[PDB]
Amino acid sequence: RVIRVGTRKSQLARIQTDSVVATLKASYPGLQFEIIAMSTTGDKELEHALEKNEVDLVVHSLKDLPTVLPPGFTIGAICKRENPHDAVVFHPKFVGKTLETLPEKSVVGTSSLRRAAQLQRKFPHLEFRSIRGNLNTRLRKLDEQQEFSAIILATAGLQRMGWHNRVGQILHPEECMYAVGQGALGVEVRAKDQDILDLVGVLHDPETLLRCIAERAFLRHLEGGCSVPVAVHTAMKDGQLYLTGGVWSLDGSDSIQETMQATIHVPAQHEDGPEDDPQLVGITARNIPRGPQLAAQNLGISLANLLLSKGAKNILDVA
Ligand SMILES: *Cc1[nH]c(Cc2[nH]cc(CCC(=O)O)c2CC(=O)O)c(CCC(=O)O)c1CC(=O)O
Repeated sequence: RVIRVGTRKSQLARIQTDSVVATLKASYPGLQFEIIAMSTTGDKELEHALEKNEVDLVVHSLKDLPTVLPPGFTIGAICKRENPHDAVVFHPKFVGKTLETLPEKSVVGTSSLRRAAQLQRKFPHLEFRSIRGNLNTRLRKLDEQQEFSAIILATAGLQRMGWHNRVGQILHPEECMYAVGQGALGVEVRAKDQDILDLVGVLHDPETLLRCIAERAFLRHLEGGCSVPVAVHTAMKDGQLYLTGGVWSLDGSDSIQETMQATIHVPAQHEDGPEDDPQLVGITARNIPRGPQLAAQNLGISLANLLLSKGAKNILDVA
């Protein structure tokens, strides 16, 4: 009767949830939608409300979701990708500059091993240091203190906040390839709740779905997760799916980067697929043709094996 949407009580999480509910309300104007925000402390917590039928769907950043969700849960929707690239926000004293033009030994703030490793490699004159907090906290640390000359953040996050204008530089893949699933939202639901799966299925963007299957199958086959120096770049053009992937030592000195492609046409039409089909890297998309889904998963596995053949595991085990 009433679709309940669970959400973390944080701000980027609530913004993300609201944009999804809004898209669902566009498709289903005749349906009641309710947002329930939950304390994760007391003043997985979301999954607990799902299996307990206290909410019906939960919106996540796709890169925050592990490569295999616990059974009973699935990613029922991969929404159209927002900007996937990493961005730089500069200290007030350094607006108008670039990472090349920052003074040597300027400190750049990031807690992402993927970002630090890639950017140490490409800008040795800089230092990268851990910084903590949500986006508002890191921006207050950048603005009010003199410790950091710049911070690294996901563009997509600054755009959900409406803080576009704090982006000084957007990193091209030759400087910093993005995280698996960066910029795409993922809708987690009960694996067996067919009504809600069909319902959120309207949000699958076929292209984003496939490139995020390729990226997640690549990540899973390297046995990785959110916090590892692995990075990817995908694109679909001319009927081809291009997957570029890389791994880095924490300092960035050891690296492996390779690319493969496969013929995979972006599906136009929706279909009534089988309900018995197993999920792919934690994703369920019965309304999208299964073939391209499986081809995209195969592209991720292949590249991962090629990296593994070149010694990617000994780099990852040390991280
Ligand atoms: C795996 C991982 N998660 C985060 C924190 C995070 N998750 C989502 C976002 C917004 C971007 C999006 O929805 O895709 C963010 C914050 C952000 O990346 O700007 C991180 C980053 C930790 C950090 O200190 O920046 C990561 C690791 C990674 O992205 O490599």
